[PDB]
Amino acid sequence: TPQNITDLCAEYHNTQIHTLNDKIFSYTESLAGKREMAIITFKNGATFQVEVPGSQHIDSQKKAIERMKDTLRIAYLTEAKVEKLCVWNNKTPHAIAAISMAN
Amino acid sequence: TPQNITDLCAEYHNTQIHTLNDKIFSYTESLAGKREMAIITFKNGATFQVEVPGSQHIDSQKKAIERMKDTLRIAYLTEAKVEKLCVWNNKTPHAIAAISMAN
Amino acid sequence: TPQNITDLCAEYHNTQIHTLNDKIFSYTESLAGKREMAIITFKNGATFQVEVPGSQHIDSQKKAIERMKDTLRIAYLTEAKVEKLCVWNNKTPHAIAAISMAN
Amino acid sequence: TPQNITDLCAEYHNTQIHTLNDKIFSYTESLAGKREMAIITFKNGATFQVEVPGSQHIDSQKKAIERMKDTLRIAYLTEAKVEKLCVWNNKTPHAIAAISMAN
Amino acid sequence: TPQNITDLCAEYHNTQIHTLNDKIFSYTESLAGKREMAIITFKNGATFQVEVPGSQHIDSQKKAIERMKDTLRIAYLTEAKVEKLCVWNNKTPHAIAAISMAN
Amino acid sequence: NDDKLYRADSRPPDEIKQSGGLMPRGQSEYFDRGTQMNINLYDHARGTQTGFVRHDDGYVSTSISLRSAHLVGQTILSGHSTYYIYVIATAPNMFNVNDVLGAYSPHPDEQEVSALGGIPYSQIYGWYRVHFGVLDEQLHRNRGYRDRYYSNLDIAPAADGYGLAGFPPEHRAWREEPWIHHAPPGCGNSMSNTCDEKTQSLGVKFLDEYQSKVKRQIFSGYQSEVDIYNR
Ligand SMILES: *O[C@@H]1[C@H](O)[C@@H](O)[C@H](O)O[C@]1(*)CO
Ligand SMILES: *O[C]1[C@@](*)([O])[C@@](*)(O*)[C]([C][O])[O@@](*)(*)C1(*)(*)O*
Ligand SMILES: *O[C]1[C]([C](*)[O])O(*)[C](O*)[C@](*)([O])[C@@]1(*)[O]
Ligand SMILES: *O[C]1[C]([O])[C]([O])[C@@](*)([O])[C]([C][O])O1*
Ligand SMILES: OC[C@H]1O[C@@H](O)[C@H](O)[C@@H](O)[C@H]1O
Ligand SMILES: OC[C@H]1O[C@@H](O)[C@H](O)[C@@H](O)[C@H]1O
Ligand code: NA
Repeated sequence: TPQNITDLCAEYHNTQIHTLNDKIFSYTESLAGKREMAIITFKNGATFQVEVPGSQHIDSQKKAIERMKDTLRIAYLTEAKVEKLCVWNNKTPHAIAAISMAN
Repeated sequence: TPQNITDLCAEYHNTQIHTLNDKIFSYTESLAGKREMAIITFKNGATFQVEVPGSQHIDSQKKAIERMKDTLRIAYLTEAKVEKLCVWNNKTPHAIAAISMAN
Repeated sequence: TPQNITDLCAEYHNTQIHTLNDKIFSYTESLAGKREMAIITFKNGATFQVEVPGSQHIDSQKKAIERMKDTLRIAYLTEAKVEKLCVWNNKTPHAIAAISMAN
Repeated sequence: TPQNITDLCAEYHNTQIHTLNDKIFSYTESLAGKREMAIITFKNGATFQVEVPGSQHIDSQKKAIERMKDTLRIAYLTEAKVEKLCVWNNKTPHAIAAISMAN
Repeated sequence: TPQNITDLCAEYHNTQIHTLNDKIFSYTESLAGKREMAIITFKNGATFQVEVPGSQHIDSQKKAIERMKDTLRIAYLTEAKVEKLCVWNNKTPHAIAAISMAN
Repeated sequence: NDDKLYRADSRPPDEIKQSGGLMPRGQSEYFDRGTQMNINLYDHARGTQTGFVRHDDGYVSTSISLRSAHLVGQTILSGHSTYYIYVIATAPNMFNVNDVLGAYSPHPDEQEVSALGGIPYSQIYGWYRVHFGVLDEQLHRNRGYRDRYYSNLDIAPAADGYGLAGFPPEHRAWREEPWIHHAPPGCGNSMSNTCDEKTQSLGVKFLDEYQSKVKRQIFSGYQSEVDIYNR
């Protein structure tokens, strides 16, 4: 069991860490059919998604996808510093797997 | 996969972008039967709905509709600046498909 | 489709608008069997309930009842000015059907 | 239907009102097996539980138990004044039936 | 029924108390398959997890796991002081079973 | 109402955000009262300003206009190549020093309004930049500000402050109107140091109660609602 986001990310193929240490610049959310997703950006232009739930996801991930959109919305609205994202880099934009917050 | 609200909005028929760059002026919410919905206005008079869940929607949108109402409520209460709304223009008031917050 | 709470309240029999333009004075919540409900008051003593779910409520209203309890709790805490309530007056306390918040 | 917590509480056997008019001093929460519950204390040492769900509860109370734990958590964090609690006194610590917040 | 986190923790063989009297230094959340979990750290380096749900958990604990991740997120963002944690210590990082918050 | 107050300060916006607002001397964080702080208005008001606009003894000063704040700023901070003027909402943590201290106000010309415990971030509307004493007149808005909450609030009335005036225990004020009607136990009234200890405890109690109000307004919106039926 990893103790931090970097070691967690290392357990998975096709992932990488982005170190941001900054607040989210924009938060976008959609209920449109087949695009039920969120998108965040940072002031350097880096862009990330929480993917539409699909067949690549197992059942245990469906509650966690919902939690992650909750987390990103509140981080955005409270200007909370995002330390790192773990993302899958075989998607465009890169798809979030995990977030860490700290100062 | 789109990277922003404008490109997402362009994938659907009967949709358009409104650019508010302002906080929500009013928030209204109903639990009356067949009018389980939310209504927002802006100080320029523009009015928008989150539609009652209905036969036009697919299963994947049900959770997203509930999330959008949650997002508009907290946006109203924290006076967050709404950048853009993607709406369906074949409903009156126009029906929200997506929201972006920046600044 | 209504564009405000007055027009929405007008669609339903046995309703009335109350215009409060004030924050909620008290919030009460119960989990006791057959009294799973909320009650709010204003400083003039006006008292309103969110009703216990029952046969008067269609399935689509169950989640909206839960949402309304959420809305009143956070409105209370943030001291948000309630503009108007739409209530049914064939109950005591009057039963909330919809809420608007502005100013 | 009662108009207030005092009247609601008189509808039930084995109950009493505690008048606190104070913020919560401590908030405790557990996911340990057979002890999925919350405990609150006030600075005067009065201690109260939200009971573990069990066969004393009817199905309609299940959602209300969860809401009450959400209410106590946010009340604690916001330092909101608790006016009164309605409790069952045939449990140790006394078991919360209802809460009022004012002032 | 216990009246505090110390007495609750003493009811299980594989748990211990940690006394922190400090706010959470970092909060990490993952939706990655088989690692649907949260991790928190304090400034002295103490690290704790909310475990992925699994066969060691009874059905009653499933909802409480979800609640505890919400609790840690809002505790982190509000910088609320954590008093004590009860944790399972046959796991690495130690796995949170209960939390108490007080000043 | 929506009136604003103004304060010159060399501490930049990022320090303010990290501290949770504009802090009195010796406090690093608004809500964290893990460290000792003397709270006394009179002492605050008679303190000298040596490269810091008055912020001692548990209060933080503001001016009633931008012009006044700028003037104050030139006098104290002219050795800095950059400083800020913070624009601040009125709320009941603010006291009109002349009104509360009356004839004993030590610098009445300044027309000070002072915030007990400092100014939380949410109360800060925005900030101007001052370069080489020259006011840059662009206003930078704070996303953390809450307009509906603060525009519905005003400064504290003087009568909420008389009891916190903090005059010496045997000062004539404690036997004159109005302060006589609000004197802490021991002030102009057998253990030594009662007046000082009660002045301090009344200040701490005020700030505890005020901070509760701020937590309620701000932390309330960190509440994320959960789908209870699904769970
Ligand atoms: O209701 C939306 C839109 O107005 C309609 O044309 C389409 O059929 O469904 C949309 C909801 O997904
Ligand atoms: O062993 C095990 C541990 O680790 C934990 O997980 C618990 C929870 O409840 O279970 C068992 O004990
Ligand atoms: O969708 C991502 C993850 C999420 O669990 O699943 C993998 O299979 C994919 O490669 C990645 O894009
Ligand atoms: O009535 C029973 C018990 O006697 C009380 O102490 C509570 O546990 C209630 C909860 O509805 O159930
Ligand atoms: O849908 C809720 C409403 O249902 C009606 O049948 C009832 O008369 C109203 O008081 C209200 O309860
Ligand atoms: O500080 C010493 C003084 O203290 C006062 O309380 C007293 O009235 C005076 O007579 C004098 O004793
Ligand atoms: Na004001």
